[PDB]
Amino acid sequence: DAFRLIDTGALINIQALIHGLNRHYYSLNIDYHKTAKETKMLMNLHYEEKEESNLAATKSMVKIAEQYSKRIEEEKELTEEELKTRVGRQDPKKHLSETADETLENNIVSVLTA
Amino acid sequence: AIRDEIAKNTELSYDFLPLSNIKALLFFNNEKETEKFALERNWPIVNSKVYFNNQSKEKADYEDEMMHEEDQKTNIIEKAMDYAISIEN
Repeated sequence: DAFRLIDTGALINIQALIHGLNRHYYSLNIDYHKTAKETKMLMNLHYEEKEESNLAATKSMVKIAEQYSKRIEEEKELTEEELKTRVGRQDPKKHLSETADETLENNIVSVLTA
Repeated sequence: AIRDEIAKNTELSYDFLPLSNIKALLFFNNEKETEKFALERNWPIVNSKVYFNNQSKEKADYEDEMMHEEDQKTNIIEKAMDYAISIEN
């Protein structure tokens, strides 16, 4: 925040000054600006991509076991989940997708390399 | 029309066949009768024997870009499934 506690009148606040005894937090209204310029240089955060990307994280297969096992584990969680169908969340048809859907993509991106 | 089938059948059945047997199969009398066909068929032939070194047409242009595109299809399929992810709207 920024305080400067008093006004001219106001956006013109007015009374307590002439009535004296102005005290408060009294913020000002902040903003700021930069540019699209540094924005790039900022978003430059994250040779490069080719070196940085595909190919740089094509490492998967190292984990295929997990990548399996991760996917493997999904299975169990669900027979469980579905079962409760027989209330509120944990619901029989919820984490199912969010679970078997997280290992679906991450497992397709690797195909790009091969 | 009969034998062309048999020709393929021999083709299928036989990589190699005696130019006799094929003729015998063709019911031909001259094998040059046969020989024409087989070579019309463009069959590898040495002495006395019709051969099939390639019994089939493999490769030959079209039927491509799909059904054996490795990632491409897969990527298309990705792209597709990604559209199953994208058209998901």
